[PDB]
Order: sequence, then structure tokens, then C-alpha cells
Amino acid sequence: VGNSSGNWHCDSTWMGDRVITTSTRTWALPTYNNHLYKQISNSTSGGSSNDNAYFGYSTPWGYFDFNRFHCHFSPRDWQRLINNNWGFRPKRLSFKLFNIQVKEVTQNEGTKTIANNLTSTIQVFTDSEYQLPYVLGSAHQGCLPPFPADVFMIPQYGYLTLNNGSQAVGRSSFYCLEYFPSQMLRTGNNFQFTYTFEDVPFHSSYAHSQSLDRLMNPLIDQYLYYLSRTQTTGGTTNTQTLGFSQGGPNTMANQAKNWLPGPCYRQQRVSKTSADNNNSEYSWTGATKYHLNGRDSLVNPGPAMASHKDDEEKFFPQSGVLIFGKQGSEKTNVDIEKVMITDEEEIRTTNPVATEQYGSVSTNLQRGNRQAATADVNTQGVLPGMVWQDRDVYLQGPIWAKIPHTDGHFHPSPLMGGFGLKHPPPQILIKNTPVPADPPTTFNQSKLNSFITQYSTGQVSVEIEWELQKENSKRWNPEIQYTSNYYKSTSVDFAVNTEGVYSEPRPIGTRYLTRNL
Amino acid sequence: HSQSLDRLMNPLIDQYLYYLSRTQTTGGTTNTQTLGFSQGGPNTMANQAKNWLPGPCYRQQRVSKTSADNNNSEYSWTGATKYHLNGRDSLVNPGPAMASHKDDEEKFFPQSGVLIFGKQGSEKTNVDIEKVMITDEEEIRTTNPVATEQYGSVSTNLQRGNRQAATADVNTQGVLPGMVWQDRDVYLQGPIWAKIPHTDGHFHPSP
Amino acid sequence: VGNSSGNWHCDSTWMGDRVITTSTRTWALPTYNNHLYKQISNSTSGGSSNDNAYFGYSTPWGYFDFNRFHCHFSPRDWQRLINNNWGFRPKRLSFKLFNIQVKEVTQNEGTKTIANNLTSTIQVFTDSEYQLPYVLGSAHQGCLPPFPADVFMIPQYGYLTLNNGSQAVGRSSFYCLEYFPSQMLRTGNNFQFTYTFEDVPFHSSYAHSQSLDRLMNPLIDQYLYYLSRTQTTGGTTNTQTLGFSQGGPNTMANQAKNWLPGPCYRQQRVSKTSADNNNSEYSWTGATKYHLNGRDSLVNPGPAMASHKDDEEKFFPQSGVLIFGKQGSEKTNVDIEKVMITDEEEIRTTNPVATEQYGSVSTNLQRGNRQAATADVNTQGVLPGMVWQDRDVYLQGPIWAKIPHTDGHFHPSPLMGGFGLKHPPPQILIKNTPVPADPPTTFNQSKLNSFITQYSTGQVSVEIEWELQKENSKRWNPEIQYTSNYYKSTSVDFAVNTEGVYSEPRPIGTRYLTRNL
Ligand SMILES: O=S(=O)(O)OC[C@H]1O[C@@](COS(=O)(=O)O)(O[C@H]2O[C@H](COS(=O)(=O)O)[C@@H](OS(=O)(=O)O)[C@H](OS(=O)(=O)O)[C@H]2OS(=O)(=O)O)[C@@H](OS(=O)(=O)O)[C@@H]1OS(=O)(=O)O
Ligand SMILES: O=S(=O)(O)OC[C@H]1O[C@@](COS(=O)(=O)O)(O[C@H]2O[C@H](COS(=O)(=O)O)[C@@H](OS(=O)(=O)O)[C@H](OS(=O)(=O)O)[C@H]2OS(=O)(=O)O)[C@@H](OS(=O)(=O)O)[C@@H]1OS(=O)(=O)O
Ligand SMILES: O=S(=O)(O)OC[C@H]1O[C@@](COS(=O)(=O)O)(O[C@H]2O[C@H](COS(=O)(=O)O)[C@@H](OS(=O)(=O)O)[C@H](OS(=O)(=O)O)[C@H]2OS(=O)(=O)O)[C@@H](OS(=O)(=O)O)[C@@H]1OS(=O)(=O)O
Ligand SMILES: [Mg+2]
Ligand SMILES: [Mg+2]
Ligand SMILES: [Mg+2]
Repeated sequence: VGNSSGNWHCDSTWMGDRVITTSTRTWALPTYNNHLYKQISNSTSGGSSNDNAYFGYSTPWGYFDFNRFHCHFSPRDWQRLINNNWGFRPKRLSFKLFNIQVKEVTQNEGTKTIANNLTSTIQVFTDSEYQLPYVLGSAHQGCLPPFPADVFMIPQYGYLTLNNGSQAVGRSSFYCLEYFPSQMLRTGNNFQFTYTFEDVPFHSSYAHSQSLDRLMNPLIDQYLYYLSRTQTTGGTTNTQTLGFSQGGPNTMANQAKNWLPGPCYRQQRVSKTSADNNNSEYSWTGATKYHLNGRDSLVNPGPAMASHKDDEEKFFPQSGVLIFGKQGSEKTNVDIEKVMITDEEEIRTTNPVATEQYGSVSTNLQRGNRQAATADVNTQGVLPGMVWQDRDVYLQGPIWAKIPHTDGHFHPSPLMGGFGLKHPPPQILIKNTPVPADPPTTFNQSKLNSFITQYSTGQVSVEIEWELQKENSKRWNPEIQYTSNYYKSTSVDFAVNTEGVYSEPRPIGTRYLTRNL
Repeated sequence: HSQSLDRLMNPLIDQYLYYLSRTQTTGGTTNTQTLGFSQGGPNTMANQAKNWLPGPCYRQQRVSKTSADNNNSEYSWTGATKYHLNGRDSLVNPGPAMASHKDDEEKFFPQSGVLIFGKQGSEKTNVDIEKVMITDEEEIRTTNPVATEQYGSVSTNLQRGNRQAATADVNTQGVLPGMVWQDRDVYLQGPIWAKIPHTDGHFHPSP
Repeated sequence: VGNSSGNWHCDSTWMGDRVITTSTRTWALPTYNNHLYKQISNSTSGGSSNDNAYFGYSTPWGYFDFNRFHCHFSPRDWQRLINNNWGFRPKRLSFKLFNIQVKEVTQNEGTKTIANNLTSTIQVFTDSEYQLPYVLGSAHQGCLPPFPADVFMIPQYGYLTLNNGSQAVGRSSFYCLEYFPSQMLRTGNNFQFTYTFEDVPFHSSYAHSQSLDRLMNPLIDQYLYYLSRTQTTGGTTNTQTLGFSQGGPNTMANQAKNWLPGPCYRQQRVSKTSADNNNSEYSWTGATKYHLNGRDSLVNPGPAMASHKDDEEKFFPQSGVLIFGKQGSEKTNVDIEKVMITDEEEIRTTNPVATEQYGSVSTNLQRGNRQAATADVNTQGVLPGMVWQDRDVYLQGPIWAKIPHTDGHFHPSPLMGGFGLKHPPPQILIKNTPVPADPPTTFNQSKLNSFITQYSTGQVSVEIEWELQKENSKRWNPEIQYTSNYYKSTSVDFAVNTEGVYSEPRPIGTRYLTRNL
């Protein structure tokens, strides 16, 4: 009461191989469902079939949504990191929330007054054992303000279990966090905790110099031969002969390679222009999707892929990449004018193009009587001899994810890009102390529903330590860097419009530094 | 498991991420080629964004426990799921890495997908379903798809303003990063452990 | 004020042979009778005769009602305990109440406002010497919320003494707790105390494998004989002969046994269906009851008994077992549709059936001239050679009871099932500090009646340590366990309906593990 909790510590630092940063901001915490649980299943769906089936509840508590970058780093520093280091990973993390302030609110005749009620308190905790359904990683909105000065509110919390559409199987668990320890905290009382990561391969934040098809010297040839002559073009009697050749400095396509492009999944090629697209609603039909327990659904935000080939800016995977609406986007049918679609013209070195075919294989077995068939191959699996690179980062997006604690997993690198962990940073959940309004003078068997509408605020602290690998390359020529366009514009990039409301001009990736393959 | 791949995300919220929910413009009879987009609708959670993916799969032949539900042809060795090796073509089970069936499909089960255990007192051949104890896999319908079921659907070529947008079906599949599953169960009325082939190339040598 | 009192500690743990659990919840404390005592006798009865006579008072104070299980344990854990251990008992207990908040309330023109009055305080204590009428054990309602998230109010307190109906004997004591020490506690000031149990036989939480009648081997016989031939069926002259036999593997009923079924009391057999019951109001008349000082009354919730015999689901003792209305039950005449009657088809091994006769004995003395009489025996007493098992637990019910400090007691095992103690955990009583409203400017001889309507809240902590005995049996076959039905239902069991209000689908017992008799 007569003392503050903690100063405002929010900056960045570059000690070299490490880079510590934190973000101090403020929030607000409103009551929910009037401190009451709920059962939210497809009974509240109103339309969908065994496709959008969901069976869960709504806890009166709330959680934190800071799993992004543009909310942890500033624009410039991001630039700083990107244009300088090849790879990075998170090392340490901390959390502090303090300077809490509870304010009850009376509503006498539409004339409401907001007073302060320090007598109240709050309860919050962390799920270390990961017994609660990990929610983040789903990249729900309502993240920490990608901006510092602006404050926000913490989103309520709700989860889902196994369900048979409008109903649920017995194997549908049920949870209630109020069955856990919670740092009961009153105003004046601060709160902090500590977390640490584990080893994870640094997100390869770099672009390659060569390609799989072109990693071999040109001046030489391959002492190895190949079938370059099925028939004999010795006239009109092109019989069945067997001519062979070697690594032609010109026939480098027919040459010999030792590696192979990563796995793939065929997507539907759409375009940024309108007239280039057919005239049929295939958004949910001609789309690439999978099937699960009848509950058929999309197979993205992604796959492990690259958007398109050279000079195909117009076309992009239908559901292959990410989509980020500029500041001020509604919930539906907004136009391309608002969003910032993610171009993947960067991985066209290792990963194929989803909108594109993948390969072509033998259909049966050619012979002197029956013709030689050549089948096409759009979809594929993985095999030894395949190498690729997962999705990029896009600070205007997720930062890390949650690995499903199961037995069978493979290269658990996220499909929304980022980092995966078998033991990820916990989930932070909070609620306002249930202040029972005026109780009946005489006894009653039932429970209390009456309360006092109240909420609180405070400062969110998060120290994220970081690891990095800087470019040590001898690339003689000036590689490419990322920089705000050096010309004169009306509203500076990442600047605050004359109304304080600022946005991001464009999305940003990492694969910039030309790292030799 | 308590949840599913498709439903591991909160419902109360949405995804600040958008997706292609409007190929054409239902603005009348002139449904041109437009580009409407949406976000993680608490209702459109199917079209929502997910980060993981169902384990690998292999299409099986869906049979049934009842008789009249099965066609009338001997496909036990023909319409069956099998592989090929040095001409020595053979079945591809007792199994694959899979789940038997979807919800309320007790009647149907993979033809050769799961295990079969005859109750005490079973001869060597043609015994009936009355004796054996077929293994129901209505448990992994959370991570692993259904062998008797299709797996996915992918783009066939490349739609365009003149040529229609094709959508090919995908029964068989391979593995990729972003896939997670769970091998077969135990069944104490069955094997306890196995033997890994001492070779060089092996992967998730789970039996 | 500038500090909270104690975190929210409420979970379960299984260290093995012990299991500690606690429940953190919140409550509310309203004033009562305006801080005034009362004399409640059959003067406020309005109807009843020397049958429902009561002479007591109403203290302005309140007490705690947490003597149940479903309010101390969660559903799953209960399952955990039951399906795993044969027997258990309580070992240690603690209590903490804090984060108090007093809120006065003004009422200006129907326009009331609830402010905070930290200046106030509260007074609460514990009765160790057991000088106050033990109230719990009577299983009054208003228990701790069998649920965690929901908060409640503490029930007022009132007791009763010896009375002659509408009046009371001089031997009718009088009590006033305000004549005891009370931890005067102001907000910000926490409160805690400590308690420990004493030795008590673990509630035999198990079902038997055999029966009294069938605990003997079948392959053999008994070298002992018995009277199996009164007359001689040697024709039409069935004289008086004396044939004898031994333990026939078929005549095992006539065989020899060494033990005997526990005591009994005849109940009225009713049924769950309607047409099976006669058409007469015997609810209070044809009922099993006792007599005391003219004050005739029922003889239950129970006796020491088993509900019914095999396949008699329809019939159950009229007043023999317990009754628990599902969530949302009024006070009277509700139907069977709401309650959850307790089936006792479990003790049909040791304890007879109350609705059933008990035995049959000789009436006089048969002889060659006078016929042999055989009287029936419905009611019984106890004798050496009798063994039984008291009532079950039913977590949707009481947890322990209070033994009457007297001289003559026997197998003080509760009739409402549970545990009995000669020195049970104390009773917790609280009240709000009497805040005398505006006193007259000039003097007055009389006392002050004017006050300020106010109340408070806080968190109830209760650490209950537990002892257990796990199944070590070599029962080759899979014994039976308790589990939620593995099918698909609309509303999951013990789940929160889509309105937060959750209930219990069915009652639960312990005698599950097949323990060899
Ligand atoms: O054994 S394989 O089926 O894999 O094929 C190699 C040999 O099979 C043939 C003929 O079959 S045989 O009975 O095994 O000797 O298969 C090819 O032709 C058969 C029928 O043809 S034939 O005219 O009698 O020779 C067709 O089918 S089937 O045998 O699988 O039922 C196949 O063709 S088709 O595309 O359906 O028209 C074809 O085999 S396959 O489908 O490609 O596997 C002979 O094939 S051949 O080389 O094309 O002539 C092979 O034997 S051969 O006599 O040495 O040619
Ligand atoms: O290069 S691709 O084959 O991958 O396709 C894109 C462009 O190829 C076309 C035409 O070919 S071109 O000679 O490369 O310019 O392919 C599409 O049409 C060709 C023949 O068509 S056309 O009427 O002359 O335009 C067909 O085959 S082939 O070129 O592969 O031999 C294909 O269609 S079909 O399904 O067999 O009928 C079709 O290509 S594909 O099979 O889908 O790959 C043009 O295609 S188009 O966009 O559909 O018109 C593309 O060039 S374009 O002139 O810009 O359209
Ligand atoms: O001593 S007992 O009463 O316990 O019984 C055994 C002997 O008593 C009798 C006769 O009584 S005596 O005066 O003690 O000798 O009792 C039985 O008969 C008497 C009267 O009967 S009798 O015809 O004169 O023999 C009845 O009553 S009473 O004596 O108790 O007043 C009893 O019967 S009844 O059910 O009321 O009809 C009956 O005795 S009891 O009630 O069963 O106890 C003789 O009884 S007998 O064996 O049935 O004949 C016994 O003496 S005996 O002469 O050896 O038979
Ligand atoms: Mg063939
Ligand atoms: Mg083609
Ligand atoms: Mg007599």
C-alpha cells in the first residue's frame, strides 16, 4: 500500500553471443461468467457437422497470450538480430506481475462510480506438470500488445476434450484449476517466478547460396554414366539401343546428385490477382485437407513447404502459408488489401513448391510391345537422402509451440514455424477473488451468485535470454540485408499514425544472410 | 488422450491468423474471383489453424462384423492390402501404424489391420467370428487416422480462370515433420516384446 | 492491509501409505438475529406434540459444516482411494481462515452501496473441552461446497436441551459462547490452529468373498451329526425315531457353522415402483420406530443392516438407508426421480436384511401329544458368535461423527456410517464484531440495538492426512472396480452442466475390492 512493487524494466541488450530482452507493459483483469464454469460443446455451435465438433468448458479464469515476437522485441532490434546472426534460440525466461489494483464498481441509476478495493486479492499459478490442455501454440489472438505504451485485457480460458460431435465420450476428462496451488496475492504484494528452456536446434535463420540441383562443379564431369539413349537415332530404324553419357557441363540436370528435396504435400495454386483464379468456390472443397475420425479438416496453416517458384509472385499456396491482417481487420471476408500474405520465395533451394507437382515415376514396366508409362507424383512421404528447412519466423507471428506428449513424434519442428519443446514454458492463469455480494440475513442452503463487478491491473515483466550465431562467412560480395526503404514516405514504417495507433508495414523473415548451403 | 489434434485449441478465442474462406464472391449471380479472408472462428474451428499433424497411414479394406454388410466376393487375398518383395508378394499386417475405425463404427474394422485371438478351443482354419476376439481400436481415434478410411485430399493440378480446380484424394501416405502418433496397444493375450533386425536403416523400431 | 495472508493450497497427494489432501474455498459471514440470542422451543413449533418437542436457543454466532467427503475429496481421487485400498482412517487435520474482508452496507432510499470497513474485526474460537452441544454429526446441510469454485455462507448456530415439550426442566442448561476465549482477528490478520485424531479401526472398505453360510469346504463332510429325522418315513406308521446325518455336500444348509449373523431390527419393505406398495399412509405409522420419554420417534436413518436380498432392487428398507437428492431438490414430497437412494446389495454376506425376517425359534416344548410349535423372529439382540460390518461411507454423505460422552457405550460405530471419537475434532464458531451504530448524544440506561449491516469473507483451509491399507490379495481373477461408464453421454458425470451448476450422477460406496472374508 505504502510501497510500489518493481520498477519498469523493459529494454534490450547485446552482450555478444547472448541477447537479453524483456517487455514491461500493463494489463487489466475482468471477471468472467460471474466466476462460473460452463459446458461449451457443439450445442453452442449452431451449424457445423462432425467437421467443427468441439466439447469443452469455460473456466472463469484467464491466461496469458505473449507467444509472439513483435510483442517481445522492438522492430529495430529484430532487424538487428536478423541482419547479423545466422541462428538463434531462447535460453532463459522470467516472469513478474505486480502493482496490482482492484477496483470495485457500483452502478447506481446508470450513474456508475469506480472506487478502489485494496481489501480484495487475486490468485494465480503456473502449470509445470503440464496437466492442463496446453492452449497457446494455437496462436490465438489477444497477444501482448505488439506495442509497449498500449495496455490490454487478458482473454478468458476454455478448453476442449474428445467428443462425438454434440456429445462427449466418457474418456472426456474434466478440469478445474481451482484444484491447484495459487499464489494468493493481495495488492502491494508482488509476484514472480522463474523458467528455463532446454536444448533445441537454432532456427536456421539463413538463406542458402546454392541448390540441390546445383551443388556440383561445372568445369568437370562425372566419371559416372547414365542412360541417355533409349533408342538409336541412327535414322528411321530407331531400334532399342543403349547409349550412355557422363556429367555433361550442359547436361547437369541429367547429372548425378547425392541428396534429395525434403518431403512434400500438393497444395492448390491460387493467385493474388482475381482474373487468374477459376470461378468456383473451392475454398473448402478444392482445398488440401486431411481426415480424422470423420472430422475432416484443413491441413495447414501449413505443411513443410516453399510457396512458389521463380517470378510467380501472383500465385501462392491456397492454405500453405500464413496470413496477417494489417492493423484494423474485421473477422471475415476482408480483402487482400488488408492482410499481409507471407511470400516464401526463399526456400526454393531445398523445399519444393506445394502448389507445384513434386516428381514423376514409372507407372508399370515398359517393354518392346507395350509402351513405357510415366506417372506423375504430387504427394510424397519422406526417405533417407532428404533434407529441408522448416517454416520461417515472422515476428508478426508465433514464437514457439507445444510438443504433444506422446510416443511417436518426428522432427517435432512446428508447422507454424518456431520452436517445439517436450517441456515448454508453462501457462499462466489468473482470476479475480470472488467477492460475494451482500449475503442473505437468514440462512440459505443454496450457494452464492451475487458478487461485485471488479477488476485489476498491473505490470507484466518477462526476461527472455537469447543465444545466437553470427555470420562468419567470407562472402566477398555484399550479401543482402533488410532495411526500411530509404526514400520519403507519408507515414514512417512501424511509426504511429497521427492517432497513436501504429501498425506494421510488412512482415519479416530471417533467411536473409547468404549462408553457403 | 483427453483431446484431439483437431481440437487442442481454445474455443473462446480466435486466431489472429487468417485463411482463404472466399474463392468467389457470393455477391449475386456474378460470383467473380475475389479474395475474402477470415480468422479462427469459434465455429469454423475446422478451418482453423493447427500446428501438428496425424501420424503416417496406409489404406486398409473396411470389412464388417455382420455378414450382409460385406460385398459378395473373395477378396480375402485379393482385395487385401499387401506389399511386394522380390516377387514374393505378401500381406502387410497383422498391422500398420493405425487406429481401427471412427466413432460408432463397431461393425467395421480393418480387414487385416488389427489382431485376432481365438477363444479357448479354436481349430486351425475357417473358424467363425463366434470364437475369436477381434481387437477394437476405437481408442486412438485421437492421433492416428483410420486405415479403413481415406487419409486426406490434395490438389490435383493447378486451377485457373479457364480450367477447373481439381481435388485429388489421398488414401496412402508417408511420414513428415509435424506428425505424431502412438503405436499399437499391448493386449496381454498377445506378444510382449519383439526383436529388432540388426541392420543400418531403421526408424522408430516400435513393433 | 498491504499484505495477503496465505496462498491457495488445495490439492491431493499419495505418498503411499498416507494421503494428504486439503480444500481451499471461500465463504461469507452474515450477521444474525442482529447479534441477539433467542429461546427456541416448541413455542415456535406450531403443531407437533411430545414427539417433535425441542427447547433451545439461537446464538447470533455461526459454525462450520465440512463434515462430508465430496466436499473434502474430488471425485477422481475418491475413485483412486476406493479402487485401490481396503481400509483407511484419518490421521491429522489443520485449519486456516484468512484474507478476511469486512464490508459495511448503507441503504439510502433503496439505493444501497457496499463499501469496505477494514476497521472492523471478527472473533472466532474452538471448543476443545467439548462443553458445547456437539452439533455436527447430525449431518445438517449447508456443508462445504462439494465443489471448489463455488462459495457459500456459514449457517447460524442453535442448540437444544432437555425439555418437557413446550417447557423446560431446571436441568435445562444454558450456554453463551461469548464466555469463551476468541481469537480476536482483524483483516490482514490470519488465523490457524491444529488438530490430531486418535486411533480408530479403519472403516472396512471392502466386500467379502464368501458368506457365513458358505465358508466351509464342499468336498468334505462334517464328522459331526445332526437331527435330520424326527419321524420314521418307514411307511404310514411314521413313529418318533431318531435318524442322524453329517455335513452333506448337499445338505450344507443343515450343516454345522461356528459363527452367526450380526444383530438386527425389522424394517418395513417398500419398493421403488408404485403399484407394489399397499395403499395406506404408514410413512409415520407402519414405520419402525422407538420410544423415549413419551417422545416417540423413528429409529434411523438406520440400524446395523443390509438393504435387501438378491434381485430385490425394487424393495428397500423404508427408513433403513440414506437418501440424497440430486442437485436441485426442494424441502418436501419430492419424488424418487430426484433423490439417490442407497442400495445395500453389498453386505448380504454378513448382515441380514432389515426388510426381512431374521430367524425362527421354538415356541414352547413339542411332545407326543401336543404339536411342535415354531415361532418367528423379526427383532433381535446381540450375542457372542455374531460378526457384522457397519454402514458404508457414501462420500455424498457424512465423514465422521461424535460419540456421546457417557459411561455405557458399545461398538460406538456410527449408524450414519463413518467414524466415532471420544474426543472428536472441535467445532468452529464465528461471528461478526458488533458495530454499534450511532449512539444517542445524551445518556441512556438501556443497551444498544442499532448496528451496521456488515459481513466478511475468506479462505477455508483444511489439511486432512490419511491412512490406508491397499489390496494385497492374490485374487487371480480381475476383481470389480468402479468406473464412469465408458460410453458416450450428453452431460459427462460429475461434470458442470453448461451452467456451471454441477451435480453427482450417482452415490458411491467403498466395499468394492473383493477381500476374502
Ligand atoms: O507377372 S506380372 O503380372 O507382374 O507381369 C509380367 C508377366 O505377366 C504378364 C502376363 O502374365 S502371366 O500370366 O503372369 O504370364 O503380364 C502382362 O500381361 C498380363 C496378361 O498378359 S498376356 O498377354 O497374357 O501376357 C496383364 O495382367 S495380369 O497378368 O497381371 O493379370 C498385364 O497387363 S495389362 O496392363 O493389364 O494389360 C501385364 O502385366 S502387368 O500388369 O504389367 O504386371 C506379361 O507381361 S508382358 O511382359 O507385358 O507381356 C509377363 O509375362 S510374359 O509372358 O513374359 O510377357
Ligand atoms: O508449364 S506447365 O506445363 O507446367 O504449365 C503451365 C503452362 O503450360 C500450359 C501450356 O504450355 S506451354 O507450352 O508450356 O506454354 O500447360 C497447360 O496446357 C498445356 C497445353 O496447353 S495450351 O492450351 O497450349 O496452353 C497442357 O500440357 S503440357 O504443356 O504440359 O504438355 C496442360 O494441360 S492438360 O491438362 O494436359 O490439358 C496444361 O499444363 S499442366 O498439365 O497443367 O501442367 C499452360 O497452361 S494453362 O495455364 O492451363 O493454360 C501454361 O501456360 S500459359 O500459356 O501461360 O497458360
Ligand atoms: O411345568 S410346565 O408348566 O413348564 O410344563 C411341564 C408340565 O406342565 C404341564 C402340566 O402341569 S403341571 O401342573 O406342572 O404338572 O404343562 C402343560 O399343561 C399345563 C396343564 O396341563 S395338564 O393337562 O394338566 O398336563 C398347561 O399349563 S400350566 O401348567 O403352565 O398352567 C400348559 O399348556 S397350555 O399350552 O397352556 O395348554 C403346558 O405347559 S406349558 O405351557 O407348555 O409350559 C405338563 O405338560 S405337558 O407335557 O404338555 O403335558 C407337564 O407335566 S406332565 O404331566 O408331565 O405333562
Ligand atoms: Mg500389375
Ligand atoms: Mg503436367
Ligand atoms: Mg408356560
